[PDB]
Amino acid sequence: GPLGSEDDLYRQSLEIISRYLREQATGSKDSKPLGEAGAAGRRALETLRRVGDGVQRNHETAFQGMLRKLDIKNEDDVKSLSRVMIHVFSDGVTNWGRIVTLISFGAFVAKHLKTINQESCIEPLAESITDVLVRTKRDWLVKQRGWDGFVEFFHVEDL
Amino acid sequence: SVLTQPPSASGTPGQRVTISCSGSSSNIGSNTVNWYQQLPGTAPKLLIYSNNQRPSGVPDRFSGSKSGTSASLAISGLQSEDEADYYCAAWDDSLNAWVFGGGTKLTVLGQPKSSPSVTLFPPSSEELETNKATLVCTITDFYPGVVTVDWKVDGTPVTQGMETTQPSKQSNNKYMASSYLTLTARAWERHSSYSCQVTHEGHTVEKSLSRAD
Amino acid sequence: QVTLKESGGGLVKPGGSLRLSCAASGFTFSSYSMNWVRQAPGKGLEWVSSISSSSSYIYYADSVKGRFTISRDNAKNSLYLQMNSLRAEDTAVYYCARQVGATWAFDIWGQGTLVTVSAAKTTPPSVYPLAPGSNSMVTLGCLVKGYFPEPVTVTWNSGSLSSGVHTFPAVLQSDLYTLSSSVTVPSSETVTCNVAHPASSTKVDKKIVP
Repeated sequence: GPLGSEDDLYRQSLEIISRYLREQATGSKDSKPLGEAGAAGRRALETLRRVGDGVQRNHETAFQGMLRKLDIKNEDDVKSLSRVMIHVFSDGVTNWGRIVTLISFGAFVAKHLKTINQESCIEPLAESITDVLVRTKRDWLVKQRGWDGFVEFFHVEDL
Repeated sequence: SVLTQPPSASGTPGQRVTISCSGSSSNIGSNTVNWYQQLPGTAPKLLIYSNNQRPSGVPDRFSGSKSGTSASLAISGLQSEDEADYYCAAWDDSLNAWVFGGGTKLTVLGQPKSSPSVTLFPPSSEELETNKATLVCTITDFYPGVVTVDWKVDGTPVTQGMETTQPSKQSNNKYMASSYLTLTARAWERHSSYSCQVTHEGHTVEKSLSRAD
Repeated sequence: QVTLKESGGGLVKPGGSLRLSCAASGFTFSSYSMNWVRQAPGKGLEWVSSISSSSSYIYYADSVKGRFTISRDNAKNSLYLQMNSLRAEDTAVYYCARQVGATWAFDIWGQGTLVTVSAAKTTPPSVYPLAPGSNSMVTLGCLVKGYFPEPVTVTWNSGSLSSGVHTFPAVLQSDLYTLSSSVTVPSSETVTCNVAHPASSTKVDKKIVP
């Protein structure tokens, strides 16, 4: 069918997830401007940093375990990771928590790639997560107001 | 309104009263329902969210439910301060819009129910000289204060050119309202039967007239 | 204190334009979806429009599509409604409402701003008699038609008759107000309504006789 990049929501999701997985593995934030999203992607990134770091801690045992069952060490292990992610994520009811758990797992998988000197595989991994998310949940994401709705859903307020 | 609600609900203090909200597969059937309470002259307040959740500050005597394409609001033990207007709301996937129900006035009965007193007046000859003809239908002494008025011209429905007043509280705490049918003198002259029909609490009170009088 | 405050309401001509504003305080404005909901005199709530936190998603009710434009300034904690090609059906109190992210419920509302779409000039009423067509007790009345603006005062026999009278609230009939007043008197020796419209300095008297 059509290229994913033909879809503005796909491109915007790819940029947010790629920026997220990268800074989680590198430990350094990207200063250059977002091409897509803009101020919306900038807000989504702030929320994803806050919420994401908490989900990685509360899902640590499950994450480390799933990493072992898939035993990632090379590029071809990312090819079999996608088909696992697709089946598990398509199963049942979608919610922002399940979506933020999927992105959190990828940040975990990217941290693992940074230690085993496979940083080149971060970009195709971010593409794989985006593929899973936007290709199975597009209509739900659009109804939920996309990345604007993700920020609205997880908003809390100080102090 | 896409969401259908009864215009009136009522009970005596301490009674359990229910308010229905009827929708469709694209709204109530695919989304959660919210309820708002509106006190006269004030802004709506959130009463129920996510079909059955009460926010902080809502008495636990208010409860909500949803089943298929319908929702219901229950008030368990009516109190005087519960007398207000109640609106249900749901997002509609087909319209990509919020749909609100038409609203229900909940009356806390502090008097026996009273049927409307209907009076129908023909246009005056002085008015007919301006080539306009207004039929006036006065409605008095009804309780609860909610009426539906429908006009019929030679037994056919009237959907345009009618204006009905909001009900107004009388000295005896019952309600009054008025309804108007404005026509040209030519339109008046070509029809013979005219009727003002007032539905109050399911029961219809009717008053008709004939042009030659 | 979490508050929303609407402004910009008032009288505007049909075909005219008006911009409404909503000032938000005590919360992170940029993290919520916002809505406009309106209520015409004595009618139900009608949702108008919504805008997501970063303005990416905007929706309108079919009744306002092509005429209304929603926008927000997050740097200013302000929400706007630009209304063009206004019609009499657009006359309503316009409320600003905050949406909860997790549930979509409208938790915080403003006090509202009244918008009146009216091109009417000062108009004196025409008084018409209300009498039955084709005993015991008889209901007579006065039709106070096509005046502007409100109010109008009605008495019966300059004050003598007060018992059995009903002065009905006014209603709009194409930009002008119409009101009526009835009186129930026993059958068979003079009945006259006294109508005054201070805004047009009008004093009219009508004897009602079937």
